[PDB]
Amino acid sequence: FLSLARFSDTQYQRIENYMKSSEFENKQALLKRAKERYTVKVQRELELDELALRALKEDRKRFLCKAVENYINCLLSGEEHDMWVFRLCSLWLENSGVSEVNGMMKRDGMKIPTYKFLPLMYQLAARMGTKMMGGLGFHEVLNNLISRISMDHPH
Amino acid sequence: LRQDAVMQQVFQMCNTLLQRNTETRKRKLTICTYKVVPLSQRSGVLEWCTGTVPIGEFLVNNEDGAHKRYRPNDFSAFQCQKKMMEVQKKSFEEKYEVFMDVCQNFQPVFRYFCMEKFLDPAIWFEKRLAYTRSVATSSIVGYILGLGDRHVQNILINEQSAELVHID
Ligand SMILES: Nc1ncnc2c1ncn2[C@@H]1O[C@H](COP(=O)(O)OP(=O)(O)NP(=O)(O)O)[C@@H](O)[C@H]1O
Ligand SMILES: [Mg+2]
Repeated sequence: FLSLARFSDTQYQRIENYMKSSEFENKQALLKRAKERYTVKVQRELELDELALRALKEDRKRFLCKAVENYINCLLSGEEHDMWVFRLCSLWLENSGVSEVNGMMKRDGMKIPTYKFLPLMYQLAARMGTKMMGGLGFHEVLNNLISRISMDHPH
Repeated sequence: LRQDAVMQQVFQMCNTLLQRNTETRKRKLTICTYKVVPLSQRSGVLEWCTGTVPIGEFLVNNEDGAHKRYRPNDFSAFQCQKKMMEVQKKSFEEKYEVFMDVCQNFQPVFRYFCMEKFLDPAIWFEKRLAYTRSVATSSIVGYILGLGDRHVQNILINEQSAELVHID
């Protein structure tokens, strides 16, 4: 599980770096300059680039979900690699808008022992909120996890 | 044509760097170069590589292409081109499966160039080794310089020496 999580995280990080790379920004700026016969090809490029962006986003989402699931499984399957809870939390906080990640966290992270979340309790507590609470909302899941950790280790 | 001349100068520098190292000097790893003489901002003159033929002309020629001559039962070049252009406005998975289907019915026949041009086993081995070394060195140099648009009509192969020449 740890090896699969590491590989999925590496692929997701590579995709994220490609999205934030200066090459992507230069290509987008070139397309914007080009869009300002000529019409047919302009709309053709404005459709092909959108299709490629959608496919890349779908691949990134799939890799992120697989990495989060494998990290959760690795955490539940042992204690030697408890330090990777930092990576799991970083992915969860940086991808709080994804409903699948929040649902996976709600379904499986509650089985994870709470003492693994103790070192990063400051960062878990600093993200508490109310504006986006709900059945699959990130805030409600985070509040429930924090409350369960507090109940297990109040000290 | 000034860009071509600058690229030729960089290829000459790569050749000189490869020459002074004994590992590549022993293997004779060189880049084929042709003189480019720009004359104006719109017109120019450059060296014509005598004895060279485009790899696409040798491989996928409509009349006497290598694929047609050696594999008549396989898909023609026009059929593969049409199939690839049809799946252009489609999904990525459809593009991948179309490409795999085309590759299944299109087997490479480029190995016959040295067989039909160099009947002597010693000369055939020398030409094949020179071709492999030229391809490896040109590929590494192109990757280092970020060379692009390396399609079939932009690559020339010497008939006498079996060494790839990169143009455009
Ligand atoms: N230096 C050369 N030596 C020999 N043959 C050459 C050379 N340059 C071009 N050719 C031939 O000319 C053909 C056309 O290539 P080129 O002259 O670059 O025109 P083009 O394809 O229209 N390129 P471009 O003008 O940049 O769009 C090639 O397929 C070669 O057969
Ligand atoms: Mg050309």
